[PDB]
Amino acid sequence: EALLGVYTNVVEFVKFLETALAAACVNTEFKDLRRMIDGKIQFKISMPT
Amino acid sequence: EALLGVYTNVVEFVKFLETALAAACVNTEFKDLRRMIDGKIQFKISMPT
Repeated sequence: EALLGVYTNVVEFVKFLETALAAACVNTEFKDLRRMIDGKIQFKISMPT
Repeated sequence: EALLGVYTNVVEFVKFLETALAAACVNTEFKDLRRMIDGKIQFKISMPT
């Protein structure tokens, strides 16, 4: 009786930067995190009448 | 009275190799099937998470 094969099953790596979900993101490199607590983004609306 | 011919069927063959059934096949010539007992194929499935 004889063998006939051991078949390679490789799952390809899928990176985040190439899917166009990243068109709903603004990707910024970010050196450390746990040295930061709670960041902030500030607005200012001046409404003319 | 008269004779009007030997009219005879001619059995054209049909290859297994030359149908379009054989697209569902992988046709390899083999030597000694009376010698083999049992073939075997191994699949190694990995699975990402």
